[PDB]
Amino acid sequence: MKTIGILGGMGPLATAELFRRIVIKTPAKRDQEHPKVIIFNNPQIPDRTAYILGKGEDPRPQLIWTAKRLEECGADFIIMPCNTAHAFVEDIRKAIKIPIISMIEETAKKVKELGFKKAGLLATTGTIVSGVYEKEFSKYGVEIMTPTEDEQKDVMRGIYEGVKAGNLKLGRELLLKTAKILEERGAECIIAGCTEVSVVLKQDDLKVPLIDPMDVIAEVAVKVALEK
Amino acid sequence: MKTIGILGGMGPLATAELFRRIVIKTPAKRDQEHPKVIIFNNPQIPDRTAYILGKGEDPRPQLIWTAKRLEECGADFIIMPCNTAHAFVEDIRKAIKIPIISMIEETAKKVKELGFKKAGLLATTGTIVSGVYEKEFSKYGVEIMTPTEDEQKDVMRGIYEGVKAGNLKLGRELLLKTAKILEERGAECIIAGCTEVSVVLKQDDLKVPLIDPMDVIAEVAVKVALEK
Repeated sequence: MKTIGILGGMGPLATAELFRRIVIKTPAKRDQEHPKVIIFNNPQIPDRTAYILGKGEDPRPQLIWTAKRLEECGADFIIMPCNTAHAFVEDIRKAIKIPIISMIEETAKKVKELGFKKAGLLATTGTIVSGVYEKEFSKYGVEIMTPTEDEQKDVMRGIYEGVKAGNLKLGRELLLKTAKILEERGAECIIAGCTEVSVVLKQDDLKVPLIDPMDVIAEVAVKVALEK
Repeated sequence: MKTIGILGGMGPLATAELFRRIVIKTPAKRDQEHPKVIIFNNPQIPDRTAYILGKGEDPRPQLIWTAKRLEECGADFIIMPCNTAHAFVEDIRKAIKIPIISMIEETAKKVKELGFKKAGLLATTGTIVSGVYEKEFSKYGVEIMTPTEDEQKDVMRGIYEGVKAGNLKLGRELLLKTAKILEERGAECIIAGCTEVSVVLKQDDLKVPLIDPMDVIAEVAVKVALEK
């Protein structure tokens, strides 16, 4: 058995959703068969996007602090429910002894294993600018495709002012329209970069595989926790 | 600001749900305004009901061990997303230094504050046998009303063979029917003793207030974490 450590708070809601998915994706008939999970939800970690752009506070000190605390509290490995935070995965790795399993890298590995060569990405602008998906996917020979700047404004509006704001119709309209556009351009799979995307967008709305990075990391974490 | 500690794993899904509700009930303009939360999800704690009904080992030693680890990790106070575990709340409190806020007692306080004198309880048989709600509600002068033995079997079926199995139609059919029976017998409010109840039973379905203990403890935890 290995204890799953979750470095969260980026944001709180995404952290709670990752935890729920781990539980749902756990094969068990009784409580006692589920893996141990230690979550340190630290919302005070400075905004990742604001820093990426070059004007906000460095989020690495709090990120590293949280990683070290999880280790001290008993985690055997760490996962993070935040795309942009993975831009500092190497910084965090250098400060701790236990490993961090990357949600971005595991998704790239999965995409490669399924044979896809081109992937359409639906995510926040901060995520794209951070380049985390582009970096890891390229390492695995997979080409990333994103919407145009105008279309990206729609993705952002659909995710924030749409889903997150409680306006599902506006979110699904903006996000589904963009998903099919990427498919039209040759995307072999669609990457649901934010949980908000999986809410209003379902596999039944697309002709190509729909991949949710949070499901990928939750599945990897469960496997490692139960098989190691 | 105080760090909320959650002694979980009883069971994993309920722990994840308590966390989500804390986030949902937190007033904030940005992530950084949300309180820190440390969750020690330990599914290996011995079954509570089993010990209650006398066919299982004592869960206190490991409940206490988990609470101590949670305290060591950094929690300023502890809450537990499990009804039966509260049967041992005094044992846990005596063993640790930080406070434990009882979901059962805070619910009893809320019910009295709202002027109810009789409450219909929808929960597991184990919860009823433990008597935690009866003990606390009586302290605050509120009378508890539960289903008959046969109706209680329907409740257990609705929660387990229904909601937990993914069959919401069965879950709702059995739970709504029992809720209405309790209303007919004079229940001034319905206590949703399990998160499963809140999934298929909504306020609009009843002529009396639906009180969810998990929402109550979530609200208290947020208040205490951000107050004074």
